[PDB]
Amino acid sequence: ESADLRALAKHLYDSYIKSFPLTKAKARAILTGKTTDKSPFVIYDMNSLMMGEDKIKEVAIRIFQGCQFRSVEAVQEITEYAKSIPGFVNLDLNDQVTLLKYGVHEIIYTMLASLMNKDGVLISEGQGFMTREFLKSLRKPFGDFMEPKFEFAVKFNALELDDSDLAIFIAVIILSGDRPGLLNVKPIEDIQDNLLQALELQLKLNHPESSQLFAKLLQKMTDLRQIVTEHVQLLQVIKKTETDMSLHPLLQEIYKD
Ligand SMILES: CCCCCCCC/C=C\CCCCCCCC(=O)O
Repeated sequence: ESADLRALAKHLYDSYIKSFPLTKAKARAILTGKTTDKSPFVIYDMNSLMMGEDKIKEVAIRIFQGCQFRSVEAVQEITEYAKSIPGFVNLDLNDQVTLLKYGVHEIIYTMLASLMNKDGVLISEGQGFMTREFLKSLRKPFGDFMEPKFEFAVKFNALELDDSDLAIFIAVIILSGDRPGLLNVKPIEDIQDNLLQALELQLKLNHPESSQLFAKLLQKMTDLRQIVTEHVQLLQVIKKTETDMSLHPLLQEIYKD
C-alpha cells in the first residue's frame, strides 16, 4: 500500500529533522548568500583562519582535529537517527553495532555533500565556510583529505535531492545487510526492502521529471564505498607520520581495517 510508504517517508523525514541540526535546506539558504540573515565567515588562508575564532599547534593538524571532532558529533547524530528507523533497535545488538560501524561514514559523506558546493564547505553549524582551495593547499599528508569528498559532492549534489529524499536514503544505507559480520541478514534486508520501496515512491512523487533518479541514486552508493577506503588509507599514513597525534576512540573503534 503506497499510503503506508508515505507514512514511512513522513516518519523518517520528521526524525531526520529532529536528529540533524544543519539540514540541506538550511545549508543551501546559507550558501546561496542572498538569504542574508546569517552569512558565513569565509576561511580561505591562514590570516582568515586566525580571524575565524575572532568570529566563530600546527594549522593542518588543528583543522584535522576539528574535522575529527565534527565527525564524532556526526556519528552521534546518525546513531540517534538510526534508532528511529523502524525495526532497527529490534535487531540483534551485535548487528546494530555492525550496521552503524559500516554505515556511519557513507552517511557522513552523503550529508557532508549537503554542506558543500564546488568552492568549499560549511563549518561550525554553518557560521563558517572553509574554501576547497585552502584545504587542498594543506601540508602534504592533509591537503588531499577533503578533495575526493568535494568530487563526490559536486556530482551527488547534481541529483538535487532534498532532505526528505535524503532521510529515506541514509536509512537505506544503514540497513544494508551485505555488511561484514552480520549475524542475521534476513530481518535487515526485509527492513531495507521496505525502505527501498519507500525511497522509490518518494523519488517518483518528489521528482516526477527526474528519469531513473532511483537507479542513479542507488549507483551513487559505489562512489561512497571508494571515498571510505581512500580515507582509511589516508588515516593509516597519518597514524605513522604523526605518532604524537591522537585519534578519537569512537572513530578508532569504527575503523577496524
Ligand atoms: C568544530 C565543530 C563545531 C561544532 C558544530 C559543528 C557543526 C557542523 C559543521 C561543521 C563542523 C566544523 C568543521 C571543522 C573544520 C573541519 C572541516 C570539515 O571537514 O568539515
